Parts: sequence; C-alpha cells; structure tokens
Amino acid sequence: YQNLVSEAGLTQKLLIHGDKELFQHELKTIFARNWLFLTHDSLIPSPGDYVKAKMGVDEVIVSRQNDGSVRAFLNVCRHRGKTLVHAEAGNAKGFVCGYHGWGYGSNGELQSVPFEKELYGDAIKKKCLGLKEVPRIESFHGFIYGCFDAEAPPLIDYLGDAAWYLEPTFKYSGGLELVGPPGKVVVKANWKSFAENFVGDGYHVGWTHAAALRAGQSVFSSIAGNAKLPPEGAGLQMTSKYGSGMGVFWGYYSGNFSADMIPDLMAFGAAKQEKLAKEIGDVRARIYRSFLNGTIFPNNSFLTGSAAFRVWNPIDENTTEVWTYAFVEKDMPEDLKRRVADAVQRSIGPAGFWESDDNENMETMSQNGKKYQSSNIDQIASLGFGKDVYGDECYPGVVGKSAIGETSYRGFYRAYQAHISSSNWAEFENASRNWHI
Amino acid sequence: YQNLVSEAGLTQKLLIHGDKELFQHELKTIFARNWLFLTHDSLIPSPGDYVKAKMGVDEVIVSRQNDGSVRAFLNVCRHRGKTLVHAEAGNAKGFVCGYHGWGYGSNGELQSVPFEKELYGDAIKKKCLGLKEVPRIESFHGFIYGCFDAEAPPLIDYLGDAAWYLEPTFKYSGGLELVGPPGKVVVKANWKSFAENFVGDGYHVGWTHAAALRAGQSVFSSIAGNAKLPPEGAGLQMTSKYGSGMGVFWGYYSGNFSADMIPDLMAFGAAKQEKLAKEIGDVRARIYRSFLNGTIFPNNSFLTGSAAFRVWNPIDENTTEVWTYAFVEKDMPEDLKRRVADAVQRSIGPAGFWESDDNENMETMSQNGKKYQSSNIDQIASLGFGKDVYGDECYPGVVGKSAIGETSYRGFYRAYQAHISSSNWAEFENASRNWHI
Amino acid sequence: YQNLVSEAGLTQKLLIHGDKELFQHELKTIFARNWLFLTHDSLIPSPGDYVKAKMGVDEVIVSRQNDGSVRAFLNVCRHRGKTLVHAEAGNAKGFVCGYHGWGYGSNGELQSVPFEKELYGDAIKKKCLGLKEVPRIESFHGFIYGCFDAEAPPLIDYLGDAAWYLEPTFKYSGGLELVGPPGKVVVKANWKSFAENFVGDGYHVGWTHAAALRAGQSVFSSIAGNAKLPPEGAGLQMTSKYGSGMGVFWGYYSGNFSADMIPDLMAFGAAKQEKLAKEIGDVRARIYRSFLNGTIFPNNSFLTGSAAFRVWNPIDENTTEVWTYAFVEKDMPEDLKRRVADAVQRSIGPAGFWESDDNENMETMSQNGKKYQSSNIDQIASLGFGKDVYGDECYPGVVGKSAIGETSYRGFYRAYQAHISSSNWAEFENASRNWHI
Amino acid sequence: MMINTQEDKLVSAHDAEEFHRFFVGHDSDLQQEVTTLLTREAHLLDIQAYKAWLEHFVAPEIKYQVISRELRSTSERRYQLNDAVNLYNENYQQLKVRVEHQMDPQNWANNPKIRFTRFVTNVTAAKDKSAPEILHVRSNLILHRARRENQVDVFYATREDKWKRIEGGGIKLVERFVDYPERIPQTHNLLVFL
Amino acid sequence: MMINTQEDKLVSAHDAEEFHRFFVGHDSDLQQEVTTLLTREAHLLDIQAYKAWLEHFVAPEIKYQVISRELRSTSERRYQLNDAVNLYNENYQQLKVRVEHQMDPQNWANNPKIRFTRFVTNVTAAKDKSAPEILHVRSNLILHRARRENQVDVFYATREDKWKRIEGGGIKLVERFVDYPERIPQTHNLLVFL
Amino acid sequence: MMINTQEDKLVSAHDAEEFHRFFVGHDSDLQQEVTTLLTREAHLLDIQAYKAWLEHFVAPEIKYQVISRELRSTSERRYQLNDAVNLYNENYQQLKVRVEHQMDPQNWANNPKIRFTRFVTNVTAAKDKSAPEILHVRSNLILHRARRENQVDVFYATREDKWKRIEGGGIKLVERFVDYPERIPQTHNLLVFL
Ligand SMILES: Cc1cccc([N+](=O)[O-])c1
Ligand SMILES: Cc1cccc([N+](=O)[O-])c1
Ligand SMILES: Cc1cccc([N+](=O)[O-])c1
Ligand code: FES
Ligand code: FES
Ligand code: FES
Ligand SMILES: [Fe+3]
Ligand SMILES: [Fe+3]
Ligand SMILES: [Fe+3]
Ligand code: NI
Ligand code: NI
Ligand code: NI
Ligand code: NI
Ligand code: NI
Ligand code: NI
Repeated sequence: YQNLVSEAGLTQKLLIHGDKELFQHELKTIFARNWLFLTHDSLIPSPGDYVKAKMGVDEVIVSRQNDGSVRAFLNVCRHRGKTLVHAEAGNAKGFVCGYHGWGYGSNGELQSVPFEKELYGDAIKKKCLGLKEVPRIESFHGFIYGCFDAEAPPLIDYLGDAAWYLEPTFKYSGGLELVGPPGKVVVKANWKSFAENFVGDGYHVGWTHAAALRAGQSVFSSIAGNAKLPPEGAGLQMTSKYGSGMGVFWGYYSGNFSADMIPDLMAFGAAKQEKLAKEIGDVRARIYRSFLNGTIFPNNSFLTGSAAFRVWNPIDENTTEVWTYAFVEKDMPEDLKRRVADAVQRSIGPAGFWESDDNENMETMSQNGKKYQSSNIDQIASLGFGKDVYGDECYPGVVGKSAIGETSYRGFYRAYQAHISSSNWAEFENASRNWHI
Repeated sequence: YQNLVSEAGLTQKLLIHGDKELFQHELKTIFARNWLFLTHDSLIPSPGDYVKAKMGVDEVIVSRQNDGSVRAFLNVCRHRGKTLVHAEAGNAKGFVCGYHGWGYGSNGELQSVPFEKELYGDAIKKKCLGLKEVPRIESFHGFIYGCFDAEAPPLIDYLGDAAWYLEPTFKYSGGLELVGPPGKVVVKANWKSFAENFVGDGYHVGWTHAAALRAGQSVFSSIAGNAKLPPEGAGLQMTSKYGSGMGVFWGYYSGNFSADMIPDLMAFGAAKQEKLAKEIGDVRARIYRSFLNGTIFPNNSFLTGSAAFRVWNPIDENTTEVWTYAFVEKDMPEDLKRRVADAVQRSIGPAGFWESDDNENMETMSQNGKKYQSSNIDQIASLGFGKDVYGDECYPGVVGKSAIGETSYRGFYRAYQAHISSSNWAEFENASRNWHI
Repeated sequence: YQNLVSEAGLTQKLLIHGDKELFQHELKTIFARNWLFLTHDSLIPSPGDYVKAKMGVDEVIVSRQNDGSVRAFLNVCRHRGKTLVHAEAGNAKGFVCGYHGWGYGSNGELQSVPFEKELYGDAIKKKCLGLKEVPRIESFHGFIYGCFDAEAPPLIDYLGDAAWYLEPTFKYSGGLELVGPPGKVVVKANWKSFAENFVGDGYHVGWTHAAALRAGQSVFSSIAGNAKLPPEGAGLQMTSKYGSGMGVFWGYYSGNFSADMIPDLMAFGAAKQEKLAKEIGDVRARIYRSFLNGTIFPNNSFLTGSAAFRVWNPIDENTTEVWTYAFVEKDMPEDLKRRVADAVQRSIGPAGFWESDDNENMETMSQNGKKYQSSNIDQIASLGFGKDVYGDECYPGVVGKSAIGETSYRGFYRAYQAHISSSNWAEFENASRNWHI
Repeated sequence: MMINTQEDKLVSAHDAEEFHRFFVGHDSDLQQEVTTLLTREAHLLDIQAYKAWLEHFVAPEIKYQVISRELRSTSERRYQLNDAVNLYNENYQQLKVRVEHQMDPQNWANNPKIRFTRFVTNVTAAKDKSAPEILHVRSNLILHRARRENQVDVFYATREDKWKRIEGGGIKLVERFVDYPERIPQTHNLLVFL
Repeated sequence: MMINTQEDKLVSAHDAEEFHRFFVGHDSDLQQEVTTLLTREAHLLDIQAYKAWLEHFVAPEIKYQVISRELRSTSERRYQLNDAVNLYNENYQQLKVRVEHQMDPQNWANNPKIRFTRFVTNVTAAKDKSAPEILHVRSNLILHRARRENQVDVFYATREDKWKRIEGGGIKLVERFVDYPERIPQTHNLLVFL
Repeated sequence: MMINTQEDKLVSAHDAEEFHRFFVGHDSDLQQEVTTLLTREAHLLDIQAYKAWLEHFVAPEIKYQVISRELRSTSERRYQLNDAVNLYNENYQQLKVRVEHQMDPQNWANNPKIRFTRFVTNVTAAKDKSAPEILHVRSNLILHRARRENQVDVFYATREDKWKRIEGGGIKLVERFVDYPERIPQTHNLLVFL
C-alpha cells in the first residue's frame, strides 16, 4: 500500500479508485480510525430521538439520551446478530429485536429478555450483552461525529487549521440547522472520487457545469468555460494535518443556486456580514458570505453559501451511497429555509441538474481504476504546486492563492497515504511529523 | 479458521455468515465431505426416473437404475464440460450431450460417440470417459443422500443419536412419500442462517411469528409473545456427534398449520399413535405425533407434524437457493395428502406467510456478517447451557429439557468448527473424541 | 498456473473457464502481451476518423493520423483519469476532456490546458502528459492489431503458418472491407469458450445446429446429425506456433448462410476462383472459396465464406462482450455486400439463429468451471491426436486431415499454457522451442 | 382464428383453445368494463387495502392459485409425477388468514411500510358461453415491491381469472390462476397478491 | 365503494379518499381522452422534445414535485420532523432552467444521445367536483433509460396529477406529484421527467 | 401540434414529423381496433404459436427489422459510415426459416420450454394519408423471457409498424422497425420476436 500517492500528494495511482483489496484495507485503516459524520443536533433534538447512520460500511443507531447527551451503537442484536432497527429516524425509549424479542434501552443496555426467569436464570448476564457502542462521540457546533478508535485526537484537533475557515458560518452566524431527510442515491463510483472533487475542485465548475451555468445563471458563470478567473480574485485553498481542506470563492454566497435564489440570499448574507464584521473582523465576515467547498476527512463534504452537507457512504470499491442534506442558518426566515432546502436538491441532490453532470466524471475515473492497463496511469494534483505557504499572518494551514487549485487534493491524499501505511494513530502521527514542510 | 466457534459451541463469530473466503473453504471441508440430501424413492420410483439435485454448488443427476439401485453423477459432459441435463426431473435410459452428441447411459457410461469409427478409432477409450460418479449413495427409510468423500461414515452412523428421534415418523409410521415438485426461491442469506434456525430455534416462534400465530391459530399460539411455555411442558432438544440435532414440542402434530388443518390431522395422528404405542411404547408413539424441528448436518432441515423437508442450497456467502418439499405418511387418505402438501407451501414455501417473517432474520444476520465492525460481534448460543445431559435412560444423545433452547445450535456449531479445522474424516474424528463431554 | 493444460494440449482443466484469479492473471500474461484486434482500414478510412476498441478489459481510441498512419491510445485523461471519448466511432482532429477541459490532438498530444497561463505557468509540462499510447500497431491486409508489449514479434511472424491459409481470401482476392457497425451483446461465458469453438469446432456444427441446418439448408447440411463426413472430404485443420489455428471445409463458400444466399455467393466465388487459380494455383484458389473457421490468438475469430469477424472481449471470468462484424470482398456488387452483412448477423449476430444455439454450450461450460467439484473435470481435445503432421509439402504448420478435429484446440491451448507460465516473450519462446515436435 | 397444433409444435392444446376463446369473445364494451375493474383492483392492492379487496373484489367461492411448474423435457412423456407445486392455493378463509397476518401491528416485515406499484396490461375478456354471469379475464402484471431502502423486487405474471357478476352490479373474483414464469424467483419470496 | 380504515390497518386516510375519488369519478369518455393525453405526453418526452412539452403540456402555474420519503416506524408517532425531501419541487421557471440545461450543446452527459422509453399504464381520471376544468389523473409509469453502451436504468412511479382544460381545447399539467417508491434509487441519478 | 426543431435541439426531424403524424391521426375507433390487434398478436407470440403468427399476422411483403445504432457524437457530422447494424432484417422466407428453427424438436435451446410474457403499452395509430388500407402503429413493449430455472431477460422496445387491411377483415404486418435502445444488450441474445 506504499507509494500509491507520491511525496507532497502530487500524484495518485488511478488504481486507488478501483482496487477491491485496497477497499477492504480502507475499512481497517480509514473508516475504523477516523472521525465520521453522524447527524446534527437538529435531527435528534428531543430525548429518545434517533437516526440511523452509516460509519463506513457499518450501520449505527445514533440516539438522544434522557440526560441530553448522544450515544451511538452498532445496529446489531447481541443474540444472533439480526439488524435491530429498520426505520431511518424516529423516537423511542428502547429497541426490541424482532427475532426473539430481546429489548434494549436507548442507552444500549439489554433490559428485557423473554423467558429470562423460566429458561435463562443465571445462564445470562445482561450487563455483558449491551449493544456494541461507538466509543467516541463529539460535536462541532451541533454537527456530531463518531469514531471507532478510542485513540483518535479530539474532533476539534482533528479539524486542525480547517476549523478557522469553518467558524464564520458554523460558529459565529448564530447556529445552523441541518434539514432532513437527506437525498439518497447510489452512484457507481469510489467514495474518494467525490471526496477529491469536493475538497478542492474549483477547476471543474466552469467546464463540467458549463450548460448548468448558462441555464441557471449561478454566480459561478464568471468562470464559465474556464476562460477567466473570478473578478473578485482567484480565491484561496487550504489543507490541514489530518486531511481536511477546502477552497474559498470570495463573496459567492449563492453558490450553485440559480438566479431566482440570488437576490434574497445575497441580501440576507450581506446584512449579517455587516453585523459580523464588528465581532470577527472584515476578512472573516467576508468568509461568512463566501462559497467554501470542502471535505472533512475522509468522506464528509460541504458547500457553504449554496449550503450543502454530504456523506459519501462506501458500499464497495466502485459503489457509493451518496447522502445530500441542506443546511440553513437558524435565524433565516422559514420561507427562505424551505427555498434553500429545495435549491440544494435541485442542484446536487439525486435529481440535481449539476450533480448529474458529475456522475460520468466520478464513475469513469473509478471504472478506469479497475482496468489493468489504465489503473497504472497517474492522476496529477499539480495545480498550485510550488506556491503553497504555511504560517501566513492571516490565513492558517497550508494555503494556496486560488480556489481553482489542487492544494487541498495534495493534503487529502497525503493524509490518506499516511493512514493506509499506518496501523494506528501513533504511526499516522509519525508519518505526518513534517506534513506542512 | 480456528476459533470461529468457541468451546462447547457457545459462541460464533458473526463473520461466518458473510465471509467469502470461508465460503470457498466450506465447499472443500463441509460440502466435499458430508452427507447431502438428494431425493426420496418416491420421486424416482421407476427405472430410468431421474432428478437433478445440488450437492453444495455442484449439480448431480440422480438416476434409478434398471436393477432398482440409485446412482448419481456430476451433470457435466466428459468431452468439453457442457452441462448435460437441463430438465429438473424425468425418465430416460440415457442422456445425450447437445454440444457434439456424446451419449451416456443412465448408468453414467459413455455409450455413443458420433464419428467414433470415422474419426476417433482407438484415439478414444469410452470406458475412461463415463460421467463423474458420486462415490457414496445411501438411504434412510427412502431418503437418499450422497457424499463426495468415499471415507465418510455410513449414513446411519452419521445420523448418530438423531436417528432414534426420527424413527417414529420415518421408520415406524408405515412409510413416507416426499411430495414434489419442491418450492424453490433464492434468499439473500447464508445457508448456515437457515440451518441454525431449523436445528433448534423454538425461541423465535412466539416472537417472529406472533402475527402468523394470531391469524392462523396454529397450536404454537401457546408460546405467542414468548410469554408462557407450552402447557404440555418445555419439550426436549438434542444434538449428536456429527452435528445433526432437533427439538421436540410434545403433541404438536399440526405444527405451523392453521386451524383449518388441525382437527383432521390431529385425529389421524392420535389414531396411529394408539396403534404405535403397542409396537414402540408410549414415549416414542408420542414423539410420532409431536413436532420435531431439526437439521440433518449440514444443510438439510425438516419439520415433522407440519411435514416439511428443506434443503439450503448454497450459491455464495450471502445467497441460498431454498428448496421446500412436503412429506406425507403413505397411508394418509389422498385428500389429506394434498391438503398437507399445500399447507406446507402456505406456511413456509416461496409464498409462505411464516417463511416471509423469517427472511429479514436470516438476511440481515448474514449481511451483518459481511460488515467490517459488525462481523466481529459474537452470536451467543447459551440457552440451556450448563444443563445438557448425556446418557439419559430414555433420551439418547446430548439432551436439554427444552425445545426453546440452544443445545442443538451448540452441537451444530461444534461439528461445523471441527470440520472447517480438519482436512479429512480422520481429523474430524480426532477433533470430536470428547464431543459429549 | 502450471499443468492447467496437459502435454500436446491434450486436456484442459475445466476450471480455466471459471477461475477468477486466473482471469486476473490472463490480463497480465495474455492480454498485456499478445496482438489484439483493433479495427480495419475501411472503418477509419479518412484522417481524423477514429473508433473505440477494447484491448482486453482496457479501452483504446484508434485514430487515423493526418499522415495516413494509425495510432492508438488508452481512453483515459492524464489529469484525473476520466474516460476521454464516449462515442464508439467518429471523426475529430482532437479530443477534449469533459471534466476540466484538457484538449488532446488525434496524435495523443496534450495541446490545450484551460488556465495554463494564469494558474499553471511552468508547473505543467504538456509534453509529459500525452495520452498513454499503444506501442505496437501493425496490420495484416488492412486488419489492424495492437499490442501493449513492445517486445512482441512482428504481427506477420505471430500469424506464423496461419498466414498462408488466410492469404487467398485476405491477400489475393483484391482487398476486403469490414462492414460496421458490429453487433454487440454480453454473454455469460468465458472468452476462451468462444475462442476454442471458433478455432476448431467442426464437430459441433452437425449436432448443436441440427435444427438450423434443417431450417436454412446451409451447405453444412451434409454433416447434419454428425452422421456422415462431407462428400468433398474431411477437410483440414491446422495450428501454429503462437496459437492461431483454423479448419478448412472444402468448397463451402456460403458457410452458415441459408439457401437464399447460396446460388449468388457460389457463383461469385466460383468465378473468382477460376481467375485466382492462374495466379496462386488450384489448391489455394480452392481455399479462397472454402469455409475456414479460426481464431487469431487469443480472442479474435473469423469465418471465411460466411464472412464473419469476431472479437471475444473479456469482461470477467464468466462474462464476455461479443462483437460481430461481416466482411466483404471489395469487388462484390454493392447489393451482394449488403446481403452478406445482414446474413452474418442473421446466423451469428446478437439475434442470430445459429449463435443462439451456442449460448448454452459456452455459458454452461464456463459456469461448470466455477463449481468446486466440476472444475476438476478435464476437457479432452483428443480428436485427430496421434495423426497430426508437420512439414507437409503442400500444407504448412501442424496439420490434421479433418476440419472435424481438435488439432487447433491442442495448438491454442499449448500456446495458452506457455503464456500463462511465462513472464515475458523470451520465456514464451523458450517454452515453445519444440512446439511442433 | 385457430391454431393448428400439429404444425405449431410449441403450442399446448390448452393454450390454443384459450387463444381461440379470447379471440372470438372480443367485445368492446366488455374490454373497457374489465379494464376498469382490473385497474380498480390493482389500485386497491397498491394502497394495501387488503380487507376491502377481500370483501369487495373476491367471491366466497374463490380459488386463488399460483403454481410453480417443474421443468420437464418436452420429449419425456413417461415421467408422470405431479409437475406443479402450489405456491398459493387458497380458499376464502385462507385468504382471510393471509390478510389478517398482513395488517397485524406485530407483522415485523411490514415496518416500515412497504411500497407496491402494479402495472396491468394486455387485458382481454370473454363472457362464458354457458354461464353468462362469468367473465373470463386474462391480463399481464408487472408488480414492483420496494422496501428497507434498497430492496427492490419485480414480479411478472399472466393472471387467468374467472370473475362473476353480483346482484347490485359488482363483480367478484371466483378464480385466479397464475403459472409463475420463473421457476426459481430471485425475489426473496413471492408474498405478494398477484 | 369506500375503504374502512379502522379495519384496513395499512391504508392511510389520504389513500382511502383518493381511491374513493377515482372510483366514483369513472367516466368512459374521460378515460379515453386522458389515456390519449398521457400517451402523447410520454411520446413527446421519449423523443426529448422538452421545449414542446414545457410550452404545450405544462401550465404556467405548474408545481412539479417528486419526493423521497424517509422510512419511519408505523408506530413511532412522536418524531415529527419533516419526513419528505423534494427531489423535484419546480415552478415553470425552474423547469425552464432544467430544459435549457437539457438541450445545451455543452451538456456533456447527453452525448451520445440518450435513449428513453416510457410505459404508461393503469390510467384513471376524475373531474374535480368543484373546478370542472380540473382533471385529476393517476397513472403508473415504467421509464427505461439507456446510454453509453451498457448503462440501463429503470424507474417505477405513480404520478398523481392535476391537469387543466385550456381555451381552444388543449390540456396542461398544473400539478404532478410522485412519492418515489424506492428510498435509495440504484439508478445513478433521478434526472428524468417522470 | 408540431415540434420546432430549431428550439428543440434534441429532437430529430424524423421524430418530430412522426410525432405530428400520430397526433393528428388520432381516431378513437382505430385506437381500440389496433389495441385489440396488438394484444392478440402478443398473446399468440407468448404461447409460441409462431406458425399461426407468420401465417395470419404477417404479410407476404413483410420487412421485419431491428437495428442496433452505433453511438456517435451529436456534433460529429463528418464521419458518414453506416451507423446501423441489422440484428434482424427479414423477409417472409427468412422469418419462415427462423420459425422452423423454433419448433424443430432438435432445437436444444427450447427444452425445457421457455416462458414468454409480453407487455404492450402506449399504443397509437394513424391511417396512412395516401394508402388508407395502411395503418401506422407505434407501441412500446416489455418482453420477459424466463428459462432454465434462473435465467431472466427483459427487453424494452418501441415498435414502429405498418399494418395492412386484408380482404375479409384481417390485418397483417407489412413492416416492423425497432431501433433497439440498448447498444449492448445484457440479455445473452436478442432471439425474440419484438
Ligand atoms: C468548487 C465546487 C466543488 C464541488 C461542487 C461544487 N458545486 O456544486 O458548486 C463546487
Ligand atoms: C421451531 C421451529 C423452527 C423452524 C421453523 C418452525 N416452523 O416454521 O414451525 C419452527
Ligand atoms: C466450424 C464452425 C465453428 C464456429 C462457427 C461455425 N459456424 O457458425 O458456421 C462453424
Ligand atoms: S437475534 Fe435479536 S433477540 Fe435473538
Ligand atoms: S461437450 Fe458434450 S459432446 Fe462435446
Ligand atoms: S480529468 Fe480530464 S481535464 Fe481533468
Ligand atoms: Fe460538480
Ligand atoms: Fe420461522
Ligand atoms: Fe456454433
Ligand atoms: Ni390457461
Ligand atoms: Ni367495505
Ligand atoms: Ni395522493
Ligand atoms: Ni411549439
Ligand atoms: Ni421512426
Ligand atoms: Ni392457421
């Protein structure tokens, strides 16, 4: 698994998007080890509320406890291993297995066992048969992540330099709400193909989505045909130690939305920007109403502005279950919230006219990674190479001066390679000692 | 493959129901070695009659010889390996290959070769090109089994202590008939998931089938909701050296059949019970009209009473071709035979209202065995543990005092583990020296 | 991979038609090394014309250059590995990638890169990012082949003794045209099952196609039921060092075509035969109007007379994408050309009434190769064994005196085994030193 | 129009006479009436109104039968054992039981609610020549069943029905027969009302 | 004919009243008129005449909505968060945008030309009891989409429509609603006009 | 109603005029007549009465054509080589041959007997404006073929037909054309009568 990614994350073997054994290895070394997105507070707002989520290929029940905390458990009965919960979301103080009737609390404890007195007696210790719990659960401003590895860094440390860029929208804007349910669809592409596109692909927008830009008149029409850079400037791109990264297109608060969304959204963002400038400063207030496209390593992506939150749930090496949520700022008028939720699906949901364009990019890249000769071709992530900086006075992390750039591809794939070549977090840390140099 | 099952068969790794490489290994060590159900005399009653059967993933032609014996052969031409027979059952004195026209007898011998004289001459020795024969074919009261391994124990020895429990229905009742054709359907579950359910799952009936019990008013309504044990007593469960086992629910001759079947069946069984008591004694005459659920290791299951005979034909680690026959007692009135045959399909055939309930139990257990984190969860087979006996005066084998119990799961999985950790029958025997202790 | 084929290619393990790991190995040792059919001059007759072709599992763009030569390239962008071309055929002076807009010439060179000046500058060297080229491209009388291995013998040497048999139709008849587009369909059989059938299976015609012979009254009705050899004689079969081979059925210029095609075709062939006899002699002029069935190793097959050209494109061990072209002699009247093109599809295209017959031969052979017990059965290729000659005065190569024979199976499988047991061409040559002895 | 079964070697005597039945029995009015009937029946089943279906669309004397036919050689005549297994062969009480299993709140398989979509095509009808209150109906069905996020099963069937006109204007099913075309369905189960 | 939702435990109040609507609303003339309408609409869409469809078959006030419903427990009443995501929820301008994306020569996905085939069945219709110019229409659709040699996707849907009669004799769509039956379609995308 | 092919950029001139043909050609009587015709034809084929079909439903002058079209760029005009291969292009004698292959007892593929089910939808018809005895017919077909226990193939097609009225009242097929929508069918073969 060494040398699938070259130094500085400059090149990647195409095979990584199609190799079956590597996929199995990722389940052991990416998905068993890293922080994975579960849900938002606003989807499990009351005691007993739960959602099903995937963590890699496994499924977990994520449950709001009576004390207000959140716990998550593998969705598997401890008796004969039947799946416990079939609803995607709901409210319950417990979960009963339909096979033999074992009853668990929302806290994962085995509470009731039919025929316990008559047939089990002391042949059963219920305290040893609670649901298998996800040992690490943390949040970032309402966004809840889980990790199978008790040794993982705290979520905030894991976000590293990326957190600074997220805070204007995620922290300082007065709270977000994740709008459910998500769109869900299966795409015949590797999870990494989506992750790389969202982490840093400003370059594709003007070309892949040329027709969509013409039709909807998104603010991104400025880069149509990849003919000119945005009049606002080339923007920024950043990456971080644990692999998360993103681009910034200045001022593009309406993102991939069509012209009918632009005036109202722009007015809302400009108004809050003026207030925010006094609290967090001009630059960061501008970030608040800019378009950020990024990936929270490994497989959670987002757009700000055209507010989207995505999970690339792996099924196999050439198959991904794609989840699409919208998010909104809590203090938006309710009508605007509804319009935003629909506009997200309209561009990038299962029937999204932009996302359709992307299918063949993602799917054929992944299918070519399966083919004998083609799998040995390198992908190149050279855009901006040799010009990234670290320790800039204003902008933290490893930063390039263009959102049309591959700074964040390089960081994503560096972290990826460090993980697949490591057996644990300690080894990842050793492999990442000089990440920014 | 060691330690997939713990001592005394107490726990099993969930992975066993989903692991691809283990499946391949089972073809070498379970299906290549053990006795596999083929057909019943009553389905090939005349010379030249044949049925197709599966033995693991392979297909065999099972043929009634002119001398009244039964031989079976791989369904594969010895020339270029085309499948020879496409009908599921029929009558023929020979089988001609549709590719080039090689003709074999019902005894597997290569009899005719087009252009033999003109083109082959002595370049062909027909005596060396007969169909590949199944070397071991034996029966148990009309039920014919095959084995690929010439070293296997005789079928009667292989049934071990299980035979005693089968004899009241299979031997002493005046003969059975297997009613064809079987129902056939593909289910996305591992073959073992069905095998464990039928070997000993009295526990699931009251819970999984709660709605079916209410609707049809089966005698099993006594255990509805897993609230109370049967008024007749907890019943029995047994297991044996080579892995076969079963439960006994006293008196439940109508089994999973609905109320409309109960009076006539109960009257028939009670009448023969009275006659049988004088020949084989009270206890065994009662067994005759009780409900036995079991598995003849590895993948042949049965119910007495609600007379069903099942084969869990493996396709891959998450796919099984399920065959469902009814059986009848030869001296039943013909109308009752027809009613029984339909009632079996009605409960547990491809459109069976009970069997439907079971799908999600079997399928999700198997799918969870494929998932990285979930596959490491243990299944527990602890019901009745610490209370099984051996060498009881009346009831032979390893016996527990409840049909709602996991005595037979433990025996099934012990034998399973002994086989997967052995290269031949001699090694299985060494691994099984202390099976009952 | 040793001993999958016995000495003299006499027997083959059935497993070869179903084993997954062997398939992967073939991609490395058959498809990476040998000459593979691409297209004919007549399908890319003008500068800028291109077709897509498969080379094993990979896809290539085959392009007519401005200077009249032909080059071929993997159909994969050098940026992020998106498939470049989605049309099956066309005309273009360049190919633009739909992902980010990189533009390549028809010569594979990277010509245009959006934002090159603004964002790349010297971070890009276009001269290092041309499409991955197929290093070897050669033709045989208009039929263009490609090879991934620069060390391969010249195409003419690779055809070896087979070329002599092909020349009357391919070289001396005044030129051929390949008529597109091909029929394409997916069949659940291993690529080798088709390759062996076409290389030498005269034996199957009278049996497999008995009904088709009766219905259409093809000239092959002489061998119906495998009852009698052709009145013209048993014909010939030959094989060659690099695995290509074929049979000859004397005089059967109308091949698998029905009675409505026979008079006009026979008249055309007899007329040119008379002219050709004076240029190339009686025997070879007769070959010109005979039926040859063969395979150009590994996976390109043909029939002369009933003029068909086939590619067995591997998808996986049990899946093949079958391509069917017709070919015509350039000087045939245009109406006859059209009738021939339709008649080829009518017999052996996706809706061909002969080819249908073959499906179950090919598919079940391949499926049996997947099954544990059945996969250990040998296929036998013994027809004509012990009577093949080498160095005959008239007929070159290893030659048997019957087109109903397995001379060419033995040669095909000898070459196959030599390749799978070799790491390169030098090792193949060493393994093939005594091929004819 | 008739089929000559000596020349048409693949056609059973049964299928040949059925074809003739429906050919000569064509009536435009009956065609539209029966098309409406089957569309209403399919809608009712798609929304899982099984009690309404059993009460209003199914006659007390119902025989509801779906067989799976063992594959036999077209030339092997001698082997005479039963060639059909009844996947369904239900009277009214047996349908009642299946319906009550369907709507029981403890039917675990039905939670979350399953989605059914039925496509009925190629409707033909003929009044019985003896019993004019009996309508022979043939129709083809595609049934799509979706559940549990990513489970999809598609069933294909020809329903051979007898329907009976009722006092008051209703029409109820007295026989449905399906010879299910796939010997081994790859659909997990066949627990659907065809 | 009505459904008793206390006994028919699987039937929603919504579906029960819809069934009744279409039962009592049956009209033979309307059935043939609406069948012709939907066949013309499907033909137009199959040949990718999206501008003609939007101009001639779709009303200015159109609401074109396709939802995906989150799977919830049939017994879990307490959790009240929105259970439906809008895969489509389009007004006329939003359809216009989608149509102009469709025929743009730089829509890379549409080259080579994609093949659509639509199968419309089980048509029922009922005139609105208040607004007689409004026609309620239900129909089932199988949509086959083929592209790029070996990509095949098949969609299955029930379309719940309101159509409006226009001055001059035309009929235009004012609402289409689809509750898409597969929660996670395995079709790459749902970028098709259902 | 007409399509403006300058604005409707995805629509071929051929498809636009065909749409218009069938739009203005609508006749209620003809619709029911042709629906009955195609239902009878499909029934006959489903029961494998191929000789009856060829004799009674197919005209001596038949052209029975099914093409597979090579995928070409929508913008690549210069490459002019034939873009269609004839999977079928049969006259009466050629159909006769295929039919006689079908019922030959030595057709190994047909044993055990294969199961066919045809679903015909979206029927439209128009009398030819010159030759009134000629009926232009369009219909969509789903064809389900099941054999050998677990083989299932499903075909999807639009049949573009010309039928001719015969002295005595019959109607026979004089042309069937299918542009098969999947370039590489994944169905083993296409040996079915569409
Ligand atoms: C830069 C970028 C990356 C992924 C997705 C989008 N988008 O849809 O707007 C934009
Ligand atoms: C105890 C048991 C085990 C498997 C199946 C049934 N059943 O259907 O009655 C009962
Ligand atoms: C001898 C042979 C081999 C393959 C195919 C045919 N054929 O179709 O005529 C004939
Ligand atoms: S598997 Fe859950 S209670 Fe038995
Ligand atoms: S493969 Fe059976 S006769 Fe040749
Ligand atoms: S992948 Fe081709 S231009 Fe980027
Ligand atoms: Fe995109
Ligand atoms: Fe059960
Ligand atoms: Fe052949
Ligand atoms: Ni019938
Ligand atoms: Ni009622
Ligand atoms: Ni509704
Ligand atoms: Ni117009
Ligand atoms: Ni046309
Ligand atoms: Ni006739």
